[PDB]
Amino acid sequence: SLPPDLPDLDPECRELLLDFANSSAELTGCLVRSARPVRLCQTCYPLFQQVVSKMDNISRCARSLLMADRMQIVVILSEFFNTTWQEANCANCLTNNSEELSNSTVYFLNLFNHTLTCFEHNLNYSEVCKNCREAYKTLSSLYSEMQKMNELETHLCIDVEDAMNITRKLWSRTFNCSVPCSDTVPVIAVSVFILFLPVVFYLSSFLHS
Amino acid sequence: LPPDLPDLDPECRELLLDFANSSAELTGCLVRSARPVRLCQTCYPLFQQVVSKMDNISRCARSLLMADRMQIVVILSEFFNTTWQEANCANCLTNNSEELSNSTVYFLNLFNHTLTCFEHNLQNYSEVCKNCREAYKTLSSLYSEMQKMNELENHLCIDVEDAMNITRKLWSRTFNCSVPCSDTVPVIAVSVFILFLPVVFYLSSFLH
Amino acid sequence: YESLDYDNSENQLFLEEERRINHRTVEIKRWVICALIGILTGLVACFIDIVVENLAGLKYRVIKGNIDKFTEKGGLSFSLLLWATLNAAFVLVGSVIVAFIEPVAAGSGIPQIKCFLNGVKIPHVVRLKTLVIKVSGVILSVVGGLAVGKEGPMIHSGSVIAAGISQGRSTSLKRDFKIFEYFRRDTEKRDFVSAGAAAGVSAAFGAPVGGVLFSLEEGASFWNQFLTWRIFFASMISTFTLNFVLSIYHGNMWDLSSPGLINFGRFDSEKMAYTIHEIPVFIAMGVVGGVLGAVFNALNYWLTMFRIRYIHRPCLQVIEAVLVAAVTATVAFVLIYSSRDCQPLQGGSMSYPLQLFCADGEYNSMAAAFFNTPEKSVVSLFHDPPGSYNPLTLGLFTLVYFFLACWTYGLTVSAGVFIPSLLIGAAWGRLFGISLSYLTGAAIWADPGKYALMGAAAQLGGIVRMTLSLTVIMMEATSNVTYGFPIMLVLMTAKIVGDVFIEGLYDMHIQLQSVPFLHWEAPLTAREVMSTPVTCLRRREKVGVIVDVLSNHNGFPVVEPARLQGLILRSQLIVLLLKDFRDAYPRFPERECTMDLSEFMNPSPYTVPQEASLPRVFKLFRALGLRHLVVVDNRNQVVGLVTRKDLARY
Amino acid sequence: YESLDYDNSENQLFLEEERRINHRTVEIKRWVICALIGILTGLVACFIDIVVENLAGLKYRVIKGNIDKFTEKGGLSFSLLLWATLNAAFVLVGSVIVAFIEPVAAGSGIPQIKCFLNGVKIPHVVRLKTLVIKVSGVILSVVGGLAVGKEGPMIHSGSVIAAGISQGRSTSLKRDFKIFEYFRRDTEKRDFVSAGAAAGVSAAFGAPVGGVLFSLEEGASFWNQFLTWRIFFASMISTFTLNFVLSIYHGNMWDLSSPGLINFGRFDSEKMAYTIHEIPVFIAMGVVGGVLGAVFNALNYWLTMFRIRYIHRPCLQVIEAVLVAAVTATVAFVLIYSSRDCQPLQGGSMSYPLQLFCADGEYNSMAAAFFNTPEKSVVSLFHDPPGSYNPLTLGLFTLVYFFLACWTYGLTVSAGVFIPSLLIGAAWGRLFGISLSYLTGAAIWADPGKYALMGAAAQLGGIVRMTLSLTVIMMEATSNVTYGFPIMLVLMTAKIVGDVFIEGLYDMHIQLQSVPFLHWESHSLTAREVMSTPVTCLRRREKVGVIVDVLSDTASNHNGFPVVEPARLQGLILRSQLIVLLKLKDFRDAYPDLSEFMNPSPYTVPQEASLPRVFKLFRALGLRHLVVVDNRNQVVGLVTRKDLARY
Ligand SMILES: *[C@@H]1O[C@H](CO)[C@@H](O[C@@H]2O[C@H](CO)[C@@H](O)[C@H](O)[C@H]2NC(C)=O)[C@H](O)[C@H]1NC(C)=O
Ligand SMILES: *[C@@H]1O[C@H](CO)[C@@H](O[C@@H]2O[C@H](CO)[C@@H](O)[C@H](O)[C@H]2NC(C)=O)[C@H](O)[C@H]1NC(C)=O
Ligand SMILES: [Cl-]
Ligand SMILES: [Cl-]
Ligand SMILES: [Cl-]
Ligand SMILES: [Cl-]
Repeated sequence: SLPPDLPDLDPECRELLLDFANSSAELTGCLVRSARPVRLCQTCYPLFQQVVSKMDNISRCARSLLMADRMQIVVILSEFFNTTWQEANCANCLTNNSEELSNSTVYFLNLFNHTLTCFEHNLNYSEVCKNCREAYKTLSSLYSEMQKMNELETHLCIDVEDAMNITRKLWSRTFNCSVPCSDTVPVIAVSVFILFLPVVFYLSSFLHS
Repeated sequence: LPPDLPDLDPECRELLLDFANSSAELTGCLVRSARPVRLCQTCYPLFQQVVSKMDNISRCARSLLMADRMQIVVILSEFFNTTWQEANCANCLTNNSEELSNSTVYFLNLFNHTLTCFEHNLQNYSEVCKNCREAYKTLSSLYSEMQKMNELENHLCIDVEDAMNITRKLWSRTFNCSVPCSDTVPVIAVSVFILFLPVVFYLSSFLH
Repeated sequence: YESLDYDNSENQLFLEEERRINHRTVEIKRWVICALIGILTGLVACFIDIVVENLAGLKYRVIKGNIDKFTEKGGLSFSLLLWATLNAAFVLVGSVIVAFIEPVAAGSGIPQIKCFLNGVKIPHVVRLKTLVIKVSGVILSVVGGLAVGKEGPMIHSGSVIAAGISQGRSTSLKRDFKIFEYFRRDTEKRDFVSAGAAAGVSAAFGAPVGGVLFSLEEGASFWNQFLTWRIFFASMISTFTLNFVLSIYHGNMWDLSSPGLINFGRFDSEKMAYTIHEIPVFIAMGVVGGVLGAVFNALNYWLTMFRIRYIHRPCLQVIEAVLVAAVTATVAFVLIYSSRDCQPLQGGSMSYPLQLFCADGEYNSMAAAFFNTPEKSVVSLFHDPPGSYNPLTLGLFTLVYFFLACWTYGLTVSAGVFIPSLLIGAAWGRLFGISLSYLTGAAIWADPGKYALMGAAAQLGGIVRMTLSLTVIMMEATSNVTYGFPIMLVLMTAKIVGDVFIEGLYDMHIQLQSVPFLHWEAPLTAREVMSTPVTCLRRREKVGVIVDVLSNHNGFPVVEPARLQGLILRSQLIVLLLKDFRDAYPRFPERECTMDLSEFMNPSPYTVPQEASLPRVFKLFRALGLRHLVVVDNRNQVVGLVTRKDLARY
Repeated sequence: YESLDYDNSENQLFLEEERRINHRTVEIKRWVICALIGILTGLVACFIDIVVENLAGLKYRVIKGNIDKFTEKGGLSFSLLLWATLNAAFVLVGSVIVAFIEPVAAGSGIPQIKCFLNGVKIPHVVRLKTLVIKVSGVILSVVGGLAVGKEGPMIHSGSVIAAGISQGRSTSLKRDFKIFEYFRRDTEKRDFVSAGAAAGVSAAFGAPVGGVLFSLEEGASFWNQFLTWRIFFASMISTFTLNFVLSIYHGNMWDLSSPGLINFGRFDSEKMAYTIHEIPVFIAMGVVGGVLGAVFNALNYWLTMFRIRYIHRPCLQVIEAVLVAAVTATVAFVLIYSSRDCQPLQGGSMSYPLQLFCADGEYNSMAAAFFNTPEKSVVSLFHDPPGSYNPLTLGLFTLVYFFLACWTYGLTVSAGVFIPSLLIGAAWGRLFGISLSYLTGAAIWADPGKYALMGAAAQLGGIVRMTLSLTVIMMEATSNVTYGFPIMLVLMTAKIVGDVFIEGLYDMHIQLQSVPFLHWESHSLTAREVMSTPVTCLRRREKVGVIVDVLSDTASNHNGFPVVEPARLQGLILRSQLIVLLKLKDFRDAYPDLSEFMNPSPYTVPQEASLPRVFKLFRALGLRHLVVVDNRNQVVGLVTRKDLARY
């Protein structure tokens, strides 16, 4: 006979709470599974959209769940999900309607798969530096193109940045592919001559005056 | 291809598919016991297994924890620790953090008596304020005892603050229990006497 | 009211004893004494802060413990008589010692120190007894619940420390302490008092540069580089000592969070930012604080004028402070009792949360305007989030504290009106922010904590009409440089709009005593404002004339027609009747012989010609620390003498 | 090197000119003028900052687009030629207009403003041609890659504005404006150059009281209340104008986050707090700062003594200014090229990152010490996470930048030395905090970003030995009052240790030119040995013709002649007034019996007055004449400020 929501909630209002509890518990699972081989923005995208949907479904018993104690679990869990989704920058892929991966990053991931299978097919790592540079250069050029295009609408979405981080770590170290760059005797010849001009100027200005 | 650059070795993979099972269950428990706030007493063992499975792998601590610019396994246990410290769930637990404290188990037993006396002493609410007031006074005095005992160490546990919030909001409003306080005539009679002394001092010293 | 000769004698014995020290440990001793001034002023500030904190804690714990007992029982009338008596017992003790022992320790010492740095010597201003009585009296006046502050009396306390330890002689314990022996002139002691008043401002607010500009406003002299660098050294030592000891009292020692006795906080939270379009709004606030400051000063002028005539016995002005101390408690309890709004905890926003008739988790919020320090109430009227204050309780606390602070200031207790003025201003400035955030809707530029700062500056500038140093104290105390541009507009307007009605609080109380008080500049030639019965003196003067001239004209020029040769003082003639004149420096005491004062007189006194204008004779007399200025003819004939009482009339 | 009469004559025509006004608009016009001085100085700071920001951003993209084009093909020596050629082509223009057109714009104008406020008029210090050459010389020497800063020559620039709009005319264009005829009295003109120098300091550093204390120290006069309050009003409007216009240029108008041209950022980071057990550590940084400031001053003095003779034609000055700018390019390239370490580009910390020989995500760390404005380098050496600087990189950068800054100061470009001093001091000061974060094992009190602040003040106080206004600039730029005590002890120690070797930099460049400069402060020497005995006195009703002979000596310059009538003193008459009378608003239009015209009440001292009593009266009132008399008013000697400078 007690009043509603004060010792115990409404019957229809805990349906919303349990239904939000089902899907915000699935996202934490899919966010820790798709975490170290970083496939985060391309796997957790249908599960982030329904957690932010069920959060707006309890805003149109809002006072019964969201604002009723000093530590608001549903509100801060949704804030955690948003600040993780805005730090990963998963809106830089999933182009404009959050419904499919963008048609500039599916091209990157296809080319990334092609570059890694060209690495592992051609296998000291002498034959990897030759014969396989053409894929690595176009992958790096595509990445820098998307990176300079994203600024005019500071990080790309974490999938493509981690794929490029992996292939930079694999090309730079563990294979040690590097250009020779035999340009040091013209540099030292130009820099010794310009450093010799103050000696000439101050000495001839001292003598012939 | 070497390990840890494309993929993960399966032992350190299985130390990630295990921590994923413990965070999903903990988030489920947190939201299911969110609003009728049974937080610190339902899933304390789930928080214990998450804080154990984090240190199971912190001591491949580099193949999982420091390998990205966004460290998921790191910043999610910081969420769990920040939520567990803002709740002050250490007050509801023992020194061993293995069971409920001896004080909280005495509060939450006494709270059940007050909520079963409210709903029974009821047919207005001019009968609830009588014959039930002795429970509210001892519950509130016990709360103010616990609060200063916690102050002796340096908010209480959120599990008992929400219970006291519910019973104060159930007593003060919705029942409108109050005290009469026939005390507004002697205060007016004294504060009209003291404010009259300056107009006696300034007028006596002006004449004489 | 005598003067001090800040111009040095420069006679034959000064020139001889200037040798054998240049033939340099005098400059090192000055930096040593300035470091001592800074350390001692910071330590006295710490002692006041700690004792006031603990005694007011004991009083509020006793008073709160008796309200909470009598609430359900029902004897709340007997709890009003406890707080009407606990206030009237600390104020009774702290006003017997001011009325019966030292009435120069009454109020804030800022008019007396402000008259000292011009040169007027109010007779008992820098003794040790004044320091003891003013420190213990400001403690008993703050604990006993008057509507006063405690930062104002820090300037007088620091300058009394500075005049005390610079001489190296107590003259109260009957001691000598043969250490210093050289800084017993009036040209050294005024500079030390200037450094001490600066260190007082620096510990009072946490603003050393504002203390330097305070001590440069008063004592408007020539620029002395090394003097101001010592003054800045003493102010830095003062702020550091206060902060370092108050850190190791709170048991942290690392944060150093308290530079002064009031700490405004950090104004950089992105809600604090102002914009150019509300620069007119601030000007409007400067008008309102100029009107209200004139009302404060007018109501306080017509009450001090009542009290000088009718309430001037020492027994009868102890009884007035007891009644004001009881009435502040009565009005506070009446406003606490009859109020309605209640409030839960905000994490130490009340410090003594009084539940009176609230709902058992809530607390009475009129009792939080009272039962706090005025410092914490000002710090919380700044920096709080919007929606924190009810405009009825805040506007009814504002209306009452105005008259309680206006009726308290002329009392015979040690007190101050900086923190009352800052609390009156921060309250209607916070109300101004509420009506702006109500007219514009929930805006972002309509932040009420931004307008509480401008209201505090406007009220403090309207009451205490003071611009150049107070702006720097405000701009340094909030640690934001972009705030000085609105604040100095607000302090400009509040001066102008104030000065059309009434004078200013520290200036009106200088005028209400018959004090000379040279101002900044002239409001006429030197022939009009001189004094022709000068009664000059011969170099080879037959004594017996000297004991008849001396037995009102402390300075005598030395002539011979009669050509000017120099000046002689009253004190040096008594000593003759350079270390002997300085040995007898504190408290100067037939007939036929001849006195040859050719090696004791000032050989080159400053002279103005007879045709020289009044802004020229006033410029030299005010900048150079002069007390006599000779007016000569064209044949160097002395006619007329210009002293301070000649220049302070017009 | 002509003097400046700061005290009015207050003669008869002065009194009838004052009575008609006071029977009040001539005080409200000072506030209008000081508000305009503040607005205009802030706008000149805005122009300099925006143009240097856009022009240097066009140069480092040409160079980065050339280095990152030849780094995989080969041929990096072309990029070295390009960078030396661009620096040479900017400094050629930037020094060919100082050396040939107006050579008084050379350096920062701070010794010229100190000599002006001390009352010595160097022949072009306040003239519109000097303003255009200095503002465009700063831009062309800061863009042109020299090791210079743009904050020094804001103090001079604003002063040139302050003496321009007060005397409201244009002596260059011969255009007149009857607006401020009253303010042409040379008493007012030294009052406005104080306000303008103060507003220049406040728009330079975001320090309004440091500007006011700068004007109070230099120009050490009697305390004038309304003057000081006008000066403070000018400084506040200067820093508000700069902050407002740069915020509307950057976007986000309600973000007033740029008070000065260098913005140190706030030190409330709770790990920047000091304690008492590291105060004698700060006394040791003052000694290191003083020794290094003395080495800087010694090497620069021998450069300037090599450059007074042997390099004094303007053509050799232009060629030397070019060859310094080509060497600072190649020294920077040889340090960038041979550098091994490189960082993975954390945030907005490089602004032109060079992946020269690094691995596609890493960008070179030496290349960010160059390629980057020294304001951003100094601000990033403060409040930065530890482990951010390789000590070999800062060691090499601090080693070569100490000498490139010492070799650039005496050149004929417009240049400052505040910002290279702060960069040297913040650079080795950060190394000292790194070496304490190694010994103590990364303790909390051994934070390296805090010691960069004390090294910066130590080096700036050691090179240019000003205190009490440099201290207050540091407190308002750090926005932390508790730091004012260690910064004061550091600056005091650095001045005391530096003064036992060599004088300050500004005092040195003042005294190398033969100026009559007075100091702030010998009682055994009376005023009898200071006077000049040949005194040509005029009479009250003196016949014309010997006035022409007195003014036409051409063997002894004199600008002050006492009027006598025994010969008892009656007053003092000038040269310029007397030339006007040989052909009080007919005396101000010519401004760039004689009983009614003479100063009737001149300041006199007797002949037995001591020299500190004479020097106190002469400096604090701003006199250029002081008549020494006998026991009566017979004139014996006269003081014209060469005699106080020579002792
Ligand atoms: C007791 O319950 C009240 C409401 O039932 C809590 O008040 C909420 O507090 C949060 C933040 O403290 C606000 O954002 C909400 O808007 C408040 N709710 C309402 C309805 O105003 C209060 O915090 C609870 N107290 C405790 C100790 O848990
Ligand atoms: C590329 O991978 C490296 C690791 O291989 C990342 O470096 C980590 O950066 C974070 C924060 O910047 C540190 O807390 C870690 O300790 C670093 N890892 C190591 C092994 O040191 C780097 O952030 C990655 N970059 C991107 C864009 O993802
Ligand atoms: Cl006060
Ligand atoms: Cl006061
Ligand atoms: Cl500079
Ligand atoms: Cl410079």
